[PDB]
Amino acid sequence: LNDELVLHNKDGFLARQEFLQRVGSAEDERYKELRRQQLAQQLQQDSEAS
Amino acid sequence: NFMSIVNCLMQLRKVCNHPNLFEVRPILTSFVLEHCVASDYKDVERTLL
Amino acid sequence: KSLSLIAAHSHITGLGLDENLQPRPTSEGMVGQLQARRAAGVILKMVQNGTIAGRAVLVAGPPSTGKTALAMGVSQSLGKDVPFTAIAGSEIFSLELSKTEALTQAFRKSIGIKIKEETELIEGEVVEIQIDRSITGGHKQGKLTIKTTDMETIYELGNKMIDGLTKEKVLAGDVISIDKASGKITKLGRSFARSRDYDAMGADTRFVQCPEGELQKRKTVVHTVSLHEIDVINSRTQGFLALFTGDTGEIRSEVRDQINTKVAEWKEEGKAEIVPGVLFIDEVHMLDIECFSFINRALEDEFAPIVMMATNRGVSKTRGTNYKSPHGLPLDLLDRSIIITTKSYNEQEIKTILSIRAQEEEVELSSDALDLLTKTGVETSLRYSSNLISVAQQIAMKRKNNTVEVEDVKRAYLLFLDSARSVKYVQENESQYIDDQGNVQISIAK
Amino acid sequence: VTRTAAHTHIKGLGLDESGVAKRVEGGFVGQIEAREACGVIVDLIKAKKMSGRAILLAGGPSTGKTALALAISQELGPKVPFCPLVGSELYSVEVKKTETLMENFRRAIGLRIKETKEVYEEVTELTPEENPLGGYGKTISHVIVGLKSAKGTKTLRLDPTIYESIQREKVSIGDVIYIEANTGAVKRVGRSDAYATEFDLETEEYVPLPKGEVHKKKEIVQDVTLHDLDVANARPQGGQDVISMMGQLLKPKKTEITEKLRQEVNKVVAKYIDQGVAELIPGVLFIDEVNMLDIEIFTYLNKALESNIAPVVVLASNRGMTTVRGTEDVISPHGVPPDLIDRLLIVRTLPYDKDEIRTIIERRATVERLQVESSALDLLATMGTETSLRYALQLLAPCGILAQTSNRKEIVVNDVNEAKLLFLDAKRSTKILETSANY
Amino acid sequence: TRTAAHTHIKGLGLDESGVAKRVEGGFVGQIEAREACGVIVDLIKAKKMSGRAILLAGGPSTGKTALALAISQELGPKVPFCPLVGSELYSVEVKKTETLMENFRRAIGLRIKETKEVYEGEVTELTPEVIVGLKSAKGTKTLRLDPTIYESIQREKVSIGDVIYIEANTGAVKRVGRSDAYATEFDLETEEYVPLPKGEVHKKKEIVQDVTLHDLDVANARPQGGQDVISMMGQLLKPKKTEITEKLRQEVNKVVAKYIDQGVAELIPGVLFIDEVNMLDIEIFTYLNKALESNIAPVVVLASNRGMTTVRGTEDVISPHGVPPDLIDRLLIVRTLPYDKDEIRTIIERRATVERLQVESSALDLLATMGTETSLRYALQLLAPCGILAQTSNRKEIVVNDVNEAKLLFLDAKRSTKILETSANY
Amino acid sequence: ISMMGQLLKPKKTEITEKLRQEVNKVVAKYIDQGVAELIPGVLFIDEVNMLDIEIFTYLNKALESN
Ligand SMILES: Nc1ncnc2c1ncn2[C@@H]1O[C@H](COP(=O)(O)OP(=O)(O)O)[C@@H](O)[C@H]1O
Ligand SMILES: Nc1ncnc2c1ncn2[C@@H]1O[C@H](COP(=O)(O)OP(=O)(O)O)[C@@H](O)[C@H]1O
Ligand SMILES: Nc1ncnc2c1ncn2[C@@H]1O[C@H](COP(=O)(O)OP(=O)(O)O)[C@@H](O)[C@H]1O
Ligand SMILES: [Mg+2]
Ligand SMILES: [Mg+2]
Ligand SMILES: [Mg+2]
Repeated sequence: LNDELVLHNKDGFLARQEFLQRVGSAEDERYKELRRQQLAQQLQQDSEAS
Repeated sequence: NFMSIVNCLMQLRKVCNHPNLFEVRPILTSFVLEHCVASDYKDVERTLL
Repeated sequence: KSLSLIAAHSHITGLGLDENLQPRPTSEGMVGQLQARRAAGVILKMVQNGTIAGRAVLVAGPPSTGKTALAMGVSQSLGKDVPFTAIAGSEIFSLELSKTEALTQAFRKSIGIKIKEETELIEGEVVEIQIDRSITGGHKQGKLTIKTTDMETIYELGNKMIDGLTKEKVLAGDVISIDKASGKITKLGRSFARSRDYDAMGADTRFVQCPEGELQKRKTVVHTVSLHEIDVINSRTQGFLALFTGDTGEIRSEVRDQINTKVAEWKEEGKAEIVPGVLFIDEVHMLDIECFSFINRALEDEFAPIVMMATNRGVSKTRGTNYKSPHGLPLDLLDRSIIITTKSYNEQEIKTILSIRAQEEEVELSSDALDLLTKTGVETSLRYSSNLISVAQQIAMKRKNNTVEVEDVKRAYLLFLDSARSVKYVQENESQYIDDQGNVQISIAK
Repeated sequence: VTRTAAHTHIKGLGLDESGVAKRVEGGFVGQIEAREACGVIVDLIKAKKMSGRAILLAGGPSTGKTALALAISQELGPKVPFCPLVGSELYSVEVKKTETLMENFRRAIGLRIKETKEVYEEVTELTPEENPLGGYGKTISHVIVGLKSAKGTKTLRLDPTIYESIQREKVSIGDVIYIEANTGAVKRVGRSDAYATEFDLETEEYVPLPKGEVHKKKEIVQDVTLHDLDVANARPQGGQDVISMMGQLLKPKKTEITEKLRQEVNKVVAKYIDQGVAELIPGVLFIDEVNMLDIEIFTYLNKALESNIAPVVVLASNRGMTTVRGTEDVISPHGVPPDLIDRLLIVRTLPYDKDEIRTIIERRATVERLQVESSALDLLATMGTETSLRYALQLLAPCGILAQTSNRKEIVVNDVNEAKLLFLDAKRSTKILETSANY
Repeated sequence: TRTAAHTHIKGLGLDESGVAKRVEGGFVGQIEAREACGVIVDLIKAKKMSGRAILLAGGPSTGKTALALAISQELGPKVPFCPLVGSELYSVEVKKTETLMENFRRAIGLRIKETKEVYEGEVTELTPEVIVGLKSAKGTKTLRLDPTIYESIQREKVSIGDVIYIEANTGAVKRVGRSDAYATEFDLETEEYVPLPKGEVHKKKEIVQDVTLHDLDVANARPQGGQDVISMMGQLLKPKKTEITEKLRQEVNKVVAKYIDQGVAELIPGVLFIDEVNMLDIEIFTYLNKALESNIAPVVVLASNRGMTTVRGTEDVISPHGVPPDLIDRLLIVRTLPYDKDEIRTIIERRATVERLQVESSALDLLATMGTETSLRYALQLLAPCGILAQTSNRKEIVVNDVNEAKLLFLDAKRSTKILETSANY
Repeated sequence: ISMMGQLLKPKKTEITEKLRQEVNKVVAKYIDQGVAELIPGVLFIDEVNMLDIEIFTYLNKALESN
């Protein structure tokens, strides 16, 4: 059963999990960047106001 | 980091139940590509006529 | 943008020239071909002028000597906002449209018009919508509150636009744009207001926004549309669908005449401008005598874009006829056009092109490896070396070293054959391949 | 900022009252005999008597045939139709070539019709409506509507049917409408401009109030072609049911329009002409490179020309004694079958000369807004006489570009030499093609 | 099991160094071709180049199609692989170039992630606006629905007490069936019964479904909507495929670029295999020449067994392998060599052992000599009749008598031609 | 389907063999009951010299049907 097993594992099941976790990390990093830039904008506006 | 007992545990899970605990056979349905192009040219068409 | 893997002309970035239309020895991707580069620059300046119509230029020369490269260069240096329709001669023969109709559509696609209009706009942060029911005194008592960076004001809805804001679920606290005359509501996302209130929505809202100026202003909207798009739009009830499905089906001539008259009236009314782009035809020898005859007349029309042609052969038999003609084109069409010739390539030019391709494909080459590649290119062809340079990268990675050496190039040369070597091998053992008459010998013995 | 394309420097035949062609007028130089013949032909077309006459112009490439035909079209005027075509344009895919030829044949003759209409145009008030006294479950006897306009107001009474049409339009009380009593159709022009600022926003354009009397009597004159009537009858646009509109949704493909429909259209047009309502005006059908036509279309042209309402056809060809395409052993002049050239008349176009080429180059330079020197113009004329007339005219523009690059307004000899070296012609390309290994 | 001229080939049989073992992965010989194919496979896996074009040229029965299949199988099911023959490009309703471009778009793939929202459970009330009072085994919730999904509901003849299953992303509606609660209403009730679904009425799932560029191009080129009558009649209005404008392709490219930039999808270029390229004509060759110099084109592999022959569609243009020289110039040629006696014997042994057959040594040697004398494919195909002839005699092992009788019963090409020439009546 | 047929000008289509087989089976069943009778006819073709070789080859197979 070696060859079909090797082929299907080349497709793999955990590969889909790794792809999903990569997408999750990507959108989490995007959200973190948005949060950081919004906080920086708020801080600069507050410093300008005072 | 480290993982050595989870291998045996989830191997036991796969031997015990088999086709579950991660995914089932899903209800197949088409992809829902949604940006479309009609609304892009709707304004141009309305201006033209 | 325009996510792509690679192109054979990816390194070319808009020709290369000076303010005096003089070609540098090496700039913006392409090297050599000084006279052809200057001719292409003159053609580009003529196109940018826009005061001359229906000029035909034919780029001719031996294969693999900067013809499509030159076309890509002039197209890139021309930039956006000016149409450039590149087509091949073999894609005009279709079962749905006659070749004349396809040629007409290609000609119309290469000329655009910019329609300019002036519209008032209302922008700002909306803070509250109030909506009432149907009452004898008023059909609908609705009010809108808008906050800019400097102004807060109250608007009253007039029994229709409430359907506009209730057609899609909109909500306050965001910057929106609404047109007085058009009545369309464009929600641009979410306002700034307080950072915390929109800092936990899980991205979305297109990186929010903040109000910029006043409530209402006057702006100018410019729409760029090709003529062929206008004929398709006016041909049927819903032709903009045909702009994607491609089932126009030989639009009638009355529509084209009406479009021409209306576009001219717009042009001398000051409501629209004309951009005469470029139409490029690769492998023009694949066309037909009927297509050439039609082009002879289509070139002289007022709305005729600048036409560029690329051919390889010299003194061949034109398709649809039985006589041999130069360049695969009839004599009258050649008389109607202006010819730009290209020469062969020097060893130094070949080496420079190979180095450019190397730095384009993020591959490091040793000096002796580059010399060997240049020698092979001079011996056989440029494209063979331009492919070997990329194929040797994987062999280099197989040895766990990034740099490419002489051994990798030698292995690639000995692994992947060439036209001359393949021809010699075929002629040496012609009894194994399928003959012209179909006779083959398969048995090893006897 | 005006565009030019191998033409627009010609604007007529340059003929005086007596039909004598001046040497240099209307953008033309030389070709006196051809210009006189074309003027005679356009006079015959203006005579509006003949039907089916056929003219063919013969001459070498770059001799003025297309210019002559465009001059004829310019002389005729915008009202009379002028349908240009190329020989290869007849080979359609949707329908047979004979049908396309007949359609373009009918597209050449035109018809000017007139019709007098009354119309009514701010709505002031409207009242709908007696006792049934029969089988009328719900009765609306009449509807009273008042309009304001600008030059005085007026009220009137109108049928329930136009009231239901108004309800279909769903107009308000403070609106401006457009009601045509000929067809009993109401069109909502829009709101009233003076009724603005009732609400802070309103999508609908308010539109000003109509000018003049509300009850307008007027007449309209429209020019169409018989092909327009044929298309309208073949593919009617009316219909409200599903089938009609879904047929309108499909792409409109040309069919084989029957002869009976054309006969009925002709009968109706003749009946309307006899009343003086409309008048017909024959046009011109122009064909380029008739050698691209095969034997079938050439044969069908014999039957089409001998019809009753055939227009004047003008044909162009530059071939000599060649085989008519579609057959392999028929040598004919200009690639036109002997019967067809027996059916038509021939106008010959003569080749130019050195002085004529020089004057043409000068005229093109003047119409292109360029400055040239006498020595440079002489060199350009010699170059044209050495290679071709079209070569100098095409090469004029890059010379102007090169002059503009060096901040010089005048075309000079070195610019012309540089353009010659930069851009080749057919002869040099042919001479350097065969003298090489790779093509 | 079932075998058909293949499935004994399981890969290129290469090691980590790329050196091809003499016998590995159902392959013998063809070392240089296997190494070149492995290099091309690595280049494809790099996912950097675009439009690379190689062809493998050799005589018949040399393993070109086998090499292409081995490349496809070694690449893996993740990477799309489009096989084709030269004769498929001559369609009826669309031009040849459009079909070639359709295959080009079909060649490359795109893996994307999407979230699907689902509702299901028993229906408590149905009031026109539509308001649906869904109730699961643990939760209850009321939903507002569009007129189109209401029409789909009506066409499903749903009623109170029917467990249903709605999908929010696409609007698809499916009535699962009558709830188990009303299981006693008719002694011979035809309707089936289903227990109430478990969990809350609203669920969300994340899927990693793959697609191809041609799939989402034809998605908005022509629809396949579903349960709505209007969509059904719209998709029925046009039954024929048509040529796609380049504007749709550009919009598709822009949308896909935005998707991959947003970190939601990834692009996996594929391979386009064309066997017997000699069937192509000059126009298709020219258009392929033009289309190879693009920025999205995949890797194309071509197969041909021809000498110096005339290109189809031309009169006197002769070229090697029947391919125009201009397209040859931008090609990478891989040679393929004929076999020897021992290689033929080993291949015959492999094909015998995959077909669960027993062949004795003398019979194997006779088969190898026959294959050398006539052809390799003939010797390979004569195995099954020999097996059946052995079985009829109630045996298991192929014997010399069996191969002799198979020779008597069936003829090869040479003897057939010999009997054709020496006969009176055709 | 009726609207589609009315709106499409239903030109002839190559009828599948399955429909012909179903018709043959039901007709055989009915003639088994004595309510129907079969009557072979005559197909007359003049000027057969105008037939193509493909039509002749297909006729070779068609004449051998039952
Ligand atoms: N002047 C140049 N600069 C850079 N690359 C060039 C130049 N001329 C040719 N090339 C290379 O040649 C290839 C294109 O060859 P091309 O001239 O289009 O062949 P053909 O004329 O037969 O169409 C491109 O990959 C390009 O990299
Ligand atoms: N007598 C003339 N006066 C002015 N221009 C002329 C004259 N004869 C020819 N030309 C010019 O020559 C150009 C090409 O001639 P054309 O009529 O296209 O030749 P052909 O008859 O072969 O089509 C035209 O743009 C036209 O302006
Ligand atoms: N190295 C090999 N090992 C095993 N079988 C092979 C080998 N090379 C070729 N074959 C067999 O030869 C037959 C012909 O191969 P294929 O590539 O399909 O056609 P061709 O070689 O004529 O192009 C195939 O059935 C294949 O199984
Ligand atoms: Mg090229
Ligand atoms: Mg002409
Ligand atoms: Mg094969």
